[PDB]
Amino acid sequence: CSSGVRCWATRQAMLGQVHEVPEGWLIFVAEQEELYVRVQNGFRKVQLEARTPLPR
Amino acid sequence: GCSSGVRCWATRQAMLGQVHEVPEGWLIFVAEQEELYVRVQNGFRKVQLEARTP
Amino acid sequence: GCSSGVRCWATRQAMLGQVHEVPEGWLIFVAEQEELYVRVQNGFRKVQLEARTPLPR
Repeated sequence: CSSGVRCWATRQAMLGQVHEVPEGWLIFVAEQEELYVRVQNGFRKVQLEARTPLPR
Repeated sequence: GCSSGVRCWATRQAMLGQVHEVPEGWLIFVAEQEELYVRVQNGFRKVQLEARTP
Repeated sequence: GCSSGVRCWATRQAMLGQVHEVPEGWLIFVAEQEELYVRVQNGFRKVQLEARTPLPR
């Protein structure tokens, strides 16, 4: 398999295409600034610390 | 001028047979275990993931 | 409708010198302290990583 990172502005525009995304791809949604990984039969949210202006 | 990416393998043993050739800074996905790692110098950092969402 | 990716730097100082050219939604790896961030608008969200191990743990 192959992989990469796909991006969407809104949770809506994304969930309209999450079906299209192959397993092992990462998914970013700007609305909530969240990151997911596509797995078999679902998706798993990556745990992120809160936004900061500095790389902490 | 450094770009990496995400690489995926179906099983952990398939990944281990090829990971010597993965540079530091790449992400590694192992599908069978649904595990995601950052490849670092001679090692791995596991990414913390939440439970599967349908 | 966009695509991103993963960019890497050896040091945090070199990364910050370039981060204005990194769009929101890209991932940033820094070899200094082996950190991984999601680039967000004018900032960062640090990925939660477990401590490095020699074997995928």
